[PDB]
Amino acid sequence: SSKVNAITSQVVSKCVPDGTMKKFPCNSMQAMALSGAKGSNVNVSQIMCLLGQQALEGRRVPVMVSGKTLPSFKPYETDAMAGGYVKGRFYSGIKPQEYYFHCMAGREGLIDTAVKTSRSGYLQRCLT
Amino acid sequence: HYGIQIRSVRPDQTSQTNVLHYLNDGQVTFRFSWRKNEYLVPVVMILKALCHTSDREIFDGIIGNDVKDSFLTDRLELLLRGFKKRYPHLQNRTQVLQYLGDKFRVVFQASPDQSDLEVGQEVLDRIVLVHLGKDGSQDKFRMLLFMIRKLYSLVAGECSPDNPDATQHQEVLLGGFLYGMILKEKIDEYLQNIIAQVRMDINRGMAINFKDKRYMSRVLMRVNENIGS
Amino acid sequence: LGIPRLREIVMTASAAIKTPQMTLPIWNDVSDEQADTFCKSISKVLLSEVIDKVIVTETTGARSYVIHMRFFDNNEYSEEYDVSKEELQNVISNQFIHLLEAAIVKEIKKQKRVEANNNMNKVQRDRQSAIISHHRFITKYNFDDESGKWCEFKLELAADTEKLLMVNIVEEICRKSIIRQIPHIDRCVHPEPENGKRVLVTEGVNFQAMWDQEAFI
Amino acid sequence: ENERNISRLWRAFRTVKEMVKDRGYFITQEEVELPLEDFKAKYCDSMGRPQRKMMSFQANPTEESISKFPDMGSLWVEFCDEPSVGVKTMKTFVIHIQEKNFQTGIFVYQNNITPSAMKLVPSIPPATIETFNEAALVVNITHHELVPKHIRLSSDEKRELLKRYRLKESQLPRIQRADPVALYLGLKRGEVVKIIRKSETSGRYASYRICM
Amino acid sequence: SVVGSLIFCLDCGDLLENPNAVLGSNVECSQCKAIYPKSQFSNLKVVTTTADDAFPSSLRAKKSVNYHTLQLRSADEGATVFYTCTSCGYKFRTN
Amino acid sequence: VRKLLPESWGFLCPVHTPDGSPCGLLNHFAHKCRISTQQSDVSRIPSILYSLGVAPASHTFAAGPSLCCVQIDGKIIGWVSHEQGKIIADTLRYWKVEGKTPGLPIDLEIGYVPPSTRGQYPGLYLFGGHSRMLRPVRYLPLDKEDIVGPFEQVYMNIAVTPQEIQNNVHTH
RNA sequence: UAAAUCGAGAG
DNA sequence: ATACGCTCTCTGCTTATCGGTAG
DNA sequence: CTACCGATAAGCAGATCTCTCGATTGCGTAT
Ligand SMILES: [Zn+2]
Repeated sequence: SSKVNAITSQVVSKCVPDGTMKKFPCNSMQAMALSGAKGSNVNVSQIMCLLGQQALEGRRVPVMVSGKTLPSFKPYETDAMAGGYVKGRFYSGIKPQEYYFHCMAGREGLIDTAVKTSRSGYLQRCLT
Repeated sequence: HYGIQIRSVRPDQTSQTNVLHYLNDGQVTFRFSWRKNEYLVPVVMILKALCHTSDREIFDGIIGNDVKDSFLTDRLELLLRGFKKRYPHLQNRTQVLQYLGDKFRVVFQASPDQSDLEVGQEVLDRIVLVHLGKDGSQDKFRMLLFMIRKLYSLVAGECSPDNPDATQHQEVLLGGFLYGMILKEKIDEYLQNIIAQVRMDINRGMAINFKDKRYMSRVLMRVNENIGS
Repeated sequence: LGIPRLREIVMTASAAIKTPQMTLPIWNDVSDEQADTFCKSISKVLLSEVIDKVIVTETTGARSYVIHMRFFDNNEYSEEYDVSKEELQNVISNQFIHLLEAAIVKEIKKQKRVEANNNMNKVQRDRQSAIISHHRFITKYNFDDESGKWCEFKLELAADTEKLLMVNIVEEICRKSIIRQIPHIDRCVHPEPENGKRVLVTEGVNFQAMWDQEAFI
Repeated sequence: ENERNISRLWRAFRTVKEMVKDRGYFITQEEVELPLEDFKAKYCDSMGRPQRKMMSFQANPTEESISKFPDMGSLWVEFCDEPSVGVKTMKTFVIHIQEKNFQTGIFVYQNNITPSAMKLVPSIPPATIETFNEAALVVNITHHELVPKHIRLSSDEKRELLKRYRLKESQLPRIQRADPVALYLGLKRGEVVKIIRKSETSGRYASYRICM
Repeated sequence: SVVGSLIFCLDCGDLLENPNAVLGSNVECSQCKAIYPKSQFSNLKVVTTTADDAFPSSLRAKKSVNYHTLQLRSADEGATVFYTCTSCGYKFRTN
Repeated sequence: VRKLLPESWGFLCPVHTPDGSPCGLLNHFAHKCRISTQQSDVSRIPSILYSLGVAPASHTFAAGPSLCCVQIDGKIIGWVSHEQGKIIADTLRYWKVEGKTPGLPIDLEIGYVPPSTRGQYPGLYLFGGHSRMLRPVRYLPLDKEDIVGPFEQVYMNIAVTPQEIQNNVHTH
């Protein structure tokens, strides 16, 4: 994860704002991401450079008993993409394996969002 | 925390779950459930009740060509000697079956005319590995030997524990099959209801004749036959 | 870390904190070479952390047992844990065998319902006699007093007793037999200094024992 | 290894002297800042084994303490050379306190005090007796970074405090009579300790805790 | 009849009694009740090494540092290759 | 239990799941996942299994993970080695996709668990019963349609598109 | 006019 | 047509029982 | 030898934001 995140950081450093076709302030995506109106730098990085490594509870994509991260990957494949590294971007779309990994990450995010609200009310009740 | 759980289904798509627990003492326990409560039996009892077996037959069926494996030999010796210690009288298949039938007669609502050997055979045929059905006592015995060997392999750290949450180990209750099985349970309840009606007739009334069509049609009208409701 | 930690502090006021820690400052006099070894002079060492393997040779017909313990090389555990042959052998003689015999007697009570050299010297025989006398049912004992890579001893039980696992017992005892430990402390670390100050982080809480080490802490 | 015991006893003696000095009795910094070799010469015989009968000493209130706390009397600090405390030692210690009429005597043992001996600690009012393990005094708690400065208030200042905030004695924050700092200062139930607390937002500010 | 630490009857196969729990010089089967002398069964020696995993530690870890060819019938017959070239899609098998 | 898993590829839809309390628990099927509803004719399979090299379990004298247990629908049929077990598993797949042999239904799920170091218990399993989850994949040899199940899928490699096929590692 | 339980939703 | 009996917890506290003291 | 002071192993209790809809509500004898 550290190495693939370093690669992601290199890509983002190289490809924005230098590689953008439209520049700030004309580029409204960057205009509203830099000014804080809405969004962040990671959002425009995912939109324009790559999604990057998908983290499932701090780890990479889960592995089956056979050692395959997915049916389309050979067992114990030493690939960043096999482990959940999405090189695609939301501008050009993502491959079905990357789509599956991103779905895993989004589902985990929704589960955490649902479980976080229920985990904090009792503390405030007891304190109050 | 080890174990081997199996969910067998009869041809009519109803399920019985058999759980083999491993006890740190060294004995393995067969676990099932009949109406709404759980029951436990040393699995050597069921192994000898299923078919005519020696004690070395179980040893060969569990321990294969790996005679020189200390773990399996010690565990199986513990199991067999525990069964010998706890039940020194049980020596042949029919005696074990009679003991089992005596133990499980009240719960199973067994009829007074049922011999203990035959009610033990019935308890076997209704509980242990139903998916083999009747006449599959040899197949049930082989399956139990395989499951015991799998449990011992798990407790020895030679197998990963299967994940019930993974869809690799799951199936779908279609709803129509659930409809069929709940209807079957209601029909069973209907038969029990008519028998309970004629039982309350035995202890109260006197105009009772099993060979009379009039009595049959009279007592059938006394139960709630509205299964559809 | 996070809300559960708050749950420990505010909601429960747990004296039994799930993961206790302790921070120790470092005198500028001491060096990191000494620091890395001081954290190994406090961190606990179970007897199991040095045993390479255990071989139980059971021959029944009184029951016999040859509880051979094969250790890692002396240069290995004498460096990784700073544990020498004498300390390990004393722990085995005093602590390990007592716990093993207690567990065996308890189990029986609840169930009633390359070749090592044979020749020995003068002192080893007397040590074997003392170990036999102090314990209940040991008839042989020996330790590799020259290399410290094995320990073979006998264990006799009544011929009436049925079969015991005698490997799970040893596994349980070895993980609970202790070479060296400061009470309530299981490990000491030397993390990277944060905000400048050099700190030792320990996974237990015992102030009284850290009060002794004025030299380092 | 006996050197380790000597050093531990030296540290315990230093911390006991610091505790006595903090309690308000006259102890000069010469006694507190005692070098280890000087301690060995003054308290270890030819064999080098320290004797704890000569370590026992007496202290008297300072001029300022008598001005502020008129009720204070002499203090007797005892070390037990015996590896344990029995009925014989405790009762003899109590009688030694009585016959010299000491207002307070603090007991320092080595391993433990027998429960039959523990019965004689509250035996004789008003002269209280306090018990301290040697191993619990190897490091002075009040020298720790987190502990603040505790100063026991006199009766007049307690009146002024309970008059300024219009309080009962009980409405104050409480400090346990058995927590280490209260044993250090020698707090008897009823009197207040002022606490000079260094804050992250306000620097020095004064709190007050009554012992109950 | 002797395997591991247990002895099985040569007639029926029921597990025999522990020899050291019976009167000397005669073992009797539990079910068929045959005659077994305690001789020739001198040593029930079984060795048991630990799991080689029961002791996790730090020093422990330091001693451990397009075409498809398919076999259809049995090990004797040669592998059969199924090609499906992407140039034209023509698929065929080869032995 | 709410986690999305790689085993559900092609059976449970990764996207279709409510947000909130039922997240992960209430999910939906992939649009091509047909659930079995009738028992396949598995009467003739034991006969052709014996011809392949399976040793019948009635007179085998074998047990353990060191040999491959060949079972059908929860009934031990034989004991053949892991290598020959893999050979006969691939043979059964090839014969079942090539719909010539009458004894092999197209819906026969062939779950082969090869030997592995402390992995899943090895052996050859054949399922043909009710309520199984089945999805259509494309068997690359014969370029035909095969039906696979969750148990059968976690060990074979199915390329997500023909442009990503690799030699000797993909069969579907 | 009420109450549970189940089910479905919204933020 | 009709009335009255019913199978995968976190934090403690609280209880029962086991050793040691000293009486 | 016997009675008091603890010292764990086992058992037991309560507990872990608002809002909008719809649908059901029991049987089993006895007279
Ligand atoms: Zn016999």
